[PDB]
Amino acid sequence: FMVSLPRMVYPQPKVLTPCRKDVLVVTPWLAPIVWEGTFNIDILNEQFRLQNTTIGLTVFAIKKYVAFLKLFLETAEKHFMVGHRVHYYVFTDQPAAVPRVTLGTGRQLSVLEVRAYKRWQDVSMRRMEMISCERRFLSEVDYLVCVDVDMEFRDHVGVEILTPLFGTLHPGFYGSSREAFTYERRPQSQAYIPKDEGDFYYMGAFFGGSVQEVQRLTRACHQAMMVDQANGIEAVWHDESHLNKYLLRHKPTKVLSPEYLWDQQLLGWPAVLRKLRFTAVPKNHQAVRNP
Ligand SMILES: O=c1ccn([C@@H]2O[C@H](COP(=O)(O)OP(=O)(O)O)[C@@H](O)[C@H]2O)c(=O)[nH]1
Ligand SMILES: OC[C@H]1O[C@@H](O)[C@H](O)[C@@H](O)[C@H]1O
Ligand SMILES: [Mn+2]
Repeated sequence: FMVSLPRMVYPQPKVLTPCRKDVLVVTPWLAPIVWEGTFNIDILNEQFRLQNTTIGLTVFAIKKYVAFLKLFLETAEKHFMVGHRVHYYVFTDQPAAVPRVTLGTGRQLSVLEVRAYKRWQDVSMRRMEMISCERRFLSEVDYLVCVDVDMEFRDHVGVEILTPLFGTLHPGFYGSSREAFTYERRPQSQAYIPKDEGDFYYMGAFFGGSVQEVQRLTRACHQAMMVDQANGIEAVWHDESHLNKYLLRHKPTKVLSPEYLWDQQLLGWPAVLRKLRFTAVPKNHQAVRNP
């Protein structure tokens, strides 16, 4: 049950004036696509604080990737869900390498030790299995957000993203035709998507939803990965290929714009992005992924 919102004074929405004319702000299945200028964060904060919403954030920091945790967590403290209850779940093979970051009130961090796989591909792929400790999240949070660690927050990421199931537009493909999307194209893989199908190319680095929908997604992607393994096939882009297949067949109830997953080194700061909220930290793939 949801109580009434309080009286609030804010600018009237104008029906014959769009917030954004340059971009698509709603998908064909009537899910909002979240860009700056489409939301009044004061209305949304009130809605979600009246539900006493708790947001869980999962992040994996395996082997050398523990080096990314200090910046990831300190910038999350400045920009992620501030004002709301937040539970960070840091999955790592080195609990003593987790930095001691100072947290604001109402925010907590749990360290979950897990095994380290040798291949960076398996480390990345096995997050779906790892996420899918399930009774724990149902008791502790309302929503789960699942992100890469080699990242930093630079601007607001808040309750405008929350919904039963979201994906994020990959910053390399948001202007691309679907034939150019790097979906898995071999019919032998569970992740296969034909050239004439696909709405968007979603990023594996940022998805989330309610706990129920995230466990559905991560269980289905892990099951599909295990089928591929038994068939001796590994999808072209690993968990991201499976996430794409799942979100094609189970449409997300919001889509985040690429404000929410950007790489300023590779892609700069285009005019269509009013804010760069969550961005890649430069790294050397070969060095950081191997001993
Ligand atoms: O040795 C590794 C390789 C990957 N990861 C995790 O898997 C995510 C995805 O891999 P990565 O960021 O390397 O993929 P990219 O964004 O470079 O495609 C990382 O953010 C970490 O959360 C990790 O912890 N240790
Ligand atoms: O083509 C898809 C790939 O695009 C790259 O930019 C990215 O680093 C990979 O993680 C994968 O998303
Ligand atoms: Mn990454």
